[PDB]
Amino acid sequence: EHPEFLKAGKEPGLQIWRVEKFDLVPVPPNLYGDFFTGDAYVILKTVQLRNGNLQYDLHYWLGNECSQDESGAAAIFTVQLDDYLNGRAVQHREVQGFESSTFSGYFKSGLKYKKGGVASGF
Amino acid sequence: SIALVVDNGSGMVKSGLAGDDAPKCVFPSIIGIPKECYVGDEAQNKRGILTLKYPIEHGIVTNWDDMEKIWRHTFFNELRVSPEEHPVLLTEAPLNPKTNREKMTQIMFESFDVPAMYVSIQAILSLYASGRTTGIVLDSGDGVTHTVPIYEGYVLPHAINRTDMAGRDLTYYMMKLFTERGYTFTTTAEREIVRDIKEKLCYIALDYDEELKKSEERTEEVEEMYELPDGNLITVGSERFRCPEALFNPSLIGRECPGLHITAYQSIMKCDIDIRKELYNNIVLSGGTTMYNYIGERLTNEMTSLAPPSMKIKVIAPPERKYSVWIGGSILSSLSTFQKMWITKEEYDESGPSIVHR
Ligand SMILES: Nc1ncnc2c1ncn2[C@@H]1O[C@H](COP(=O)(O)OP(=O)(O)OP(=O)(O)O)[C@@H](O)[C@H]1O
Ligand SMILES: [Ca+2]
Ligand SMILES: [Ca+2]
Ligand SMILES: [Ca+2]
Ligand code: NA
Repeated sequence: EHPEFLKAGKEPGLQIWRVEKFDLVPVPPNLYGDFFTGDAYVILKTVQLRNGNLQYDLHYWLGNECSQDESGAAAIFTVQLDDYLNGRAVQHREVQGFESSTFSGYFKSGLKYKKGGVASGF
Repeated sequence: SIALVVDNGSGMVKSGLAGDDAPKCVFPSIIGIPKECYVGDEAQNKRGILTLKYPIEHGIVTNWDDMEKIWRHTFFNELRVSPEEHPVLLTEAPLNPKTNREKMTQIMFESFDVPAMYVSIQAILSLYASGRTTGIVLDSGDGVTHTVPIYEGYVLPHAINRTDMAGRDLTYYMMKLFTERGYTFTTTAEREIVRDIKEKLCYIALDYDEELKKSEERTEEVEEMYELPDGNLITVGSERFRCPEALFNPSLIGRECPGLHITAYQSIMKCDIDIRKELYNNIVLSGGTTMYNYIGERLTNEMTSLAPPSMKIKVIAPPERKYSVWIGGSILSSLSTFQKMWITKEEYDESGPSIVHR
């Protein structure tokens, strides 16, 4: 089992991974909200229900300059992570500049963007 | 590592290595009979002495002996790769019968001694390739056209529609249209000529009745010359748009089944109302028969006229449409999380070919 999956959704909070050469790599917390427009990301938002169970919302974010392998992997990782969470997550596709209000609300100071990113796996 | 990706179609085989941009070996899925023995393009060149056999019909394997030969040719002659040293990713049509799924798994392990394998639904790989987990995929190839609603990474089997009209039927339609002109394309090679004519010259008319009027008046604005292999020139006029029009109006070739847009609409209607909005917004085209110019715009207009008012319709038509299935597979089998998704030799030896189901 992939080590990052084991860390996913253990407690309420925000978890973000970046797709890096066909793999899921956790983004360092101090960089949360600062997205490379040349990359794709996977975001898990965990919320405690009023009854003990956990709520799961999966957001995969696609930069305008990310390559096909990255956007493809981000979507696949999303399904696989949802499978790991027993299909209990709601999946959301997020496009640069067109992010949902919910996804935007995750970041108190708002979404930031920056050019570049990790090279394509192809 | 390194995984082999094989997308088996009714007419074409898409094969290559996991992590590549595109399939490196694309050849026809044909066996040439003067068993077998000629497989691939070599059965197309020396076709004058052989008769052609298709192991896959309408997306479904009907001859497992010939299919097994295509695979041997794929590994040995094309990829030049030993299959017992690589994990292999295969593809299947939506609603593929379990008997064929088990036979495919049996052959790979018993006949090819594959260390690990996996089977993916074609439409799903195309959606992934487009960077989506939810949408309606219109897969349209040589032998079959599939309309597959997909929600959160999984197909909705009760909403899947299938029409056996596709590229090959369109090729014969063009042959019929050239017949009423005086020509007689009938042989193996002649069918291949017309197929090339169809791919190179055809396009989708936005307004069919208007284009039909246009070609009958300003004929020069539609006519194109095509150079036959003998050097002769044939004029191609209204056939350019009349031929792929059959995709939207199958009654042209004498079929009762609804057109591409209607079949997609009915699939969406067979889905939960709470997801239809997302499906309209994520219509994804795949397959060679979706390559016709202006097909995205035409379909977009058709769907809008059927959909409820103010419904947002988006038709995605990726340039690499012919290889979206393979590409989605190449990405999938390249992921670090796919190492434990494989069906291993060990898992087969203590469960048998019934292992494909999960
Ligand atoms: N540029 C093009 N324009 C129109 N048609 C094309 C073009 N390129 C390929 N085709 C058609 O696409 C068909 C094959 O496409 P594809 O490989 O996606 O299907 P397949 O997998 O072989 O068959 P199926 O998907 O039905 O099992 C052929 O019939 C061919 O005529
Ligand atoms: Ca990148
Ligand atoms: Ca889910
Ligand atoms: Ca196909
Ligand atoms: Na949408």
